[PDB]
Amino acid sequence: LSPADKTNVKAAWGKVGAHAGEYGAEALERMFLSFPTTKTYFPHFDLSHGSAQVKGHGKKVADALTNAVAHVDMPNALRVDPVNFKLLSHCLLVTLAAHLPAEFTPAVHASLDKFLASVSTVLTSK
Amino acid sequence: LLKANKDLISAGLKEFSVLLNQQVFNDALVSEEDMVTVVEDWMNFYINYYRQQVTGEPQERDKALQELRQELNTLANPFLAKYRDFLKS
Ligand code: HEM
Ligand SMILES: O=C(CC1CCCCC1)N(CCO)C[C@@H](O)[C@@H](O)[C@@H](O)[C@@H](O)CO
Repeated sequence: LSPADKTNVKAAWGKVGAHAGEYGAEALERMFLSFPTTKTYFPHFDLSHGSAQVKGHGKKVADALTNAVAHVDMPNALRVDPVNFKLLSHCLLVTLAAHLPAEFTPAVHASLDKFLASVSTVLTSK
Repeated sequence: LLKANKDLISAGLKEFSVLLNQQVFNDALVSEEDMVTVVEDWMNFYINYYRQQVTGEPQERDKALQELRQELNTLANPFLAKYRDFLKS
């Protein structure tokens, strides 16, 4: 849970800045595409492209992530099968790396993976 | 071959594998099918970054991302057999 890591995270996200929400949704979308079967657990929600629920839940996962960044006290910061959270994170990475191909060096990437794999855990360790 | 490149690969293969290692099979409850997709998403990222760093001529460059893409393969396959058999434990 390295300190170097900590520097990479703040940096990367700060670069994201004004696009957290957009990226939140985009991530969810990649999940539903790269992990089709993920949709299955959801038949009472709009999972269509541009759904408002997804746009809403993207903003949620973003804002959340931002906080979880300030307090890097995440389990002091803050049903649904766990795997969704594990996979969301994965896509979240992909999304970031695709929008910031410059900022994401094989290291910053790994440093984020770890970071998201924890936020992932503090959620489903719940 | 061309050194700059050759080295860039060594640097990669390591950084990649550092990532593989930072993966705790328990903490991340995922599927065989899914994991394959994930390592897939990972190497693509690597071939993307390193392609940005690779240097020079085409016959020499794109050729490099060949090895880079293979040596990554060669690393992932094992890591996959692990998780394969890990899930089945
Ligand atoms: C860090 C990310 C997340 C945060 C902060 C978060 C937050 C929330 C919040 C605050 C609610 C209450 C929402 C409301 O009606 O305003 C909620 C509900 C819900 N969330 Fe999440 N969520 C996250 C990730 C996810 C993921 C990855 C999934 C699954 C794909 C998911 C599935 C659901 C579902 C199914 C509900 C049901 C709400 C209802 O029945 O009205 N969430 N989430
Ligand atoms: O279920 C969701 C969102 C989706 C769950 C499946 C995976 C993608 C997201 N809900 C349930 C509440 O009705 C949505 C809330 O998070 C949103 O409804 C809310 O923010 C949104 O509708 C505002 O327009």
